[PDB]
Amino acid sequence: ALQLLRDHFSPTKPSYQIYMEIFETKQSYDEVIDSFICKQRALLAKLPEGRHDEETELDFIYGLMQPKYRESIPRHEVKTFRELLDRGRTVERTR
Amino acid sequence: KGSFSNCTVRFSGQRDHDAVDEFINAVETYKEVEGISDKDALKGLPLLFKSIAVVWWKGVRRDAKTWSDALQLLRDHFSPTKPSYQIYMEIFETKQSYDEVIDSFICKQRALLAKLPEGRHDEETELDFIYGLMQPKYRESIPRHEVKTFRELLDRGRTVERTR
Amino acid sequence: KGSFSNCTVRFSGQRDHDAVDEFINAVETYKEVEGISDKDALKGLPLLFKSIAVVWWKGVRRDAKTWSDALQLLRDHFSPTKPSYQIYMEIFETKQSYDEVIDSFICKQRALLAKLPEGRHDEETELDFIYGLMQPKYRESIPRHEVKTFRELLDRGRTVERTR
Amino acid sequence: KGSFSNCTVRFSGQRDHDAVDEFINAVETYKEVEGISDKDALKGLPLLFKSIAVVWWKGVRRDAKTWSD
Repeated sequence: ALQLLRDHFSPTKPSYQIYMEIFETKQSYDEVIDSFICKQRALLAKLPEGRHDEETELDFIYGLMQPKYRESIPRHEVKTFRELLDRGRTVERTR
Repeated sequence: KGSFSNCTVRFSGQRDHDAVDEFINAVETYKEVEGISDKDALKGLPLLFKSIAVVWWKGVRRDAKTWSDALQLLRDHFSPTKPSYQIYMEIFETKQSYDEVIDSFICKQRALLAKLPEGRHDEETELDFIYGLMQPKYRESIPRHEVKTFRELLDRGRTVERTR
Repeated sequence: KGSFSNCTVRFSGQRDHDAVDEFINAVETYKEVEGISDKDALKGLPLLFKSIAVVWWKGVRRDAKTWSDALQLLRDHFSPTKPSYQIYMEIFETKQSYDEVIDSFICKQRALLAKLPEGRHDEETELDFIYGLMQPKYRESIPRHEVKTFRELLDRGRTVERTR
Repeated sequence: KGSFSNCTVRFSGQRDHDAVDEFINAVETYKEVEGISDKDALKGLPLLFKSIAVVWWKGVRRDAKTWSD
């Protein structure tokens, strides 16, 4: 009954809709990085598991961000997904 | 039995320090009052999150294995846990204005000062900052070194408030 | 080798803490270096005053009997030993303006923090009281909880100053 | 023959390389000419400061232990 409730309403939409959706919205200005990375991970977790390593997700998040963050955070500094938020919140607090 | 059925206090992630601090305080007092054990509280946690935050709990659930680390994560992801230096540069930030009741000012100052670490400031030290920031409607007739206890400031301020 | 013959440092009566403390420390240091006895040092004290203060010494000559009493009396009649709340209001009034060196700000603020009663503050809250008034030219790079002592703040301030 | 009694050259805090290097070289030269020991030279060092720098020496007194330091 739980699977029957899941099957009709949230139908596990295919891959190309998700891949076209993760690029249909950039990061608007004066928006905090926490809700952005939360919505991006929640939309990216619909993919088949085991199809993406840890390295491939980070490049997409970096490309998506506003130029408030890209000029002070360059690529190859961060590897794990937590250090991006760790180096973002300091620049946010400094403003 | 029964643990964390429902209550009025629910959390929604509104990015402000006051709401998250009141939520953490209310949950922390409810945990000691009702007698909910430590290991059983982690299972009944997503009954409170009915907001954008229930999407957030699906992402970072595996980082927490104890109640204390989960509470610290809920604090860390939403509230920047302001240090002492911003508090000290924010206390003298504003002064006292005209036509303001002294009790609201003293309540605001003590509520903004009680977030400091306990045991570093005794009773003599705190009085100096409040006396320095007093509106000169109060400082002309109430000088320093006449008051010792913290009640004496309010008890001598109410008479000057009544005298008008 | 003599006993207060002639020297450059004299005292006038300028009514400030810095000049009085400098004159007293220089005289106290000279007495220790040259090696003069306590009874011989008090006879040569009007050889240093040159101003209003010598008229002050023509009147209060019969109150001094030892060297320590005369030094404490000179500290008492001129240095007014300001209370605590004026100091705590004086620290938070003037922020660090742009284009000013770190070392002048740090030495002036340390000389202002020395006026409090001794033993009331540690080193950590001392640095926490000073970390809230610096320019954003220095606060963008070095964060809190990384600088533990009062020397490493200058050690990392001189690096950012050279970099520009 | 004495130990830093009084002299014309003093230091203020002018924040420049030339004045600081001149003052340090003149003091270092005077110590070598007059023949003063290293332990006796550090006790007489506040007899030369006359400015903001004496307030700087009232705070950082406990960091110095030798003459070279």
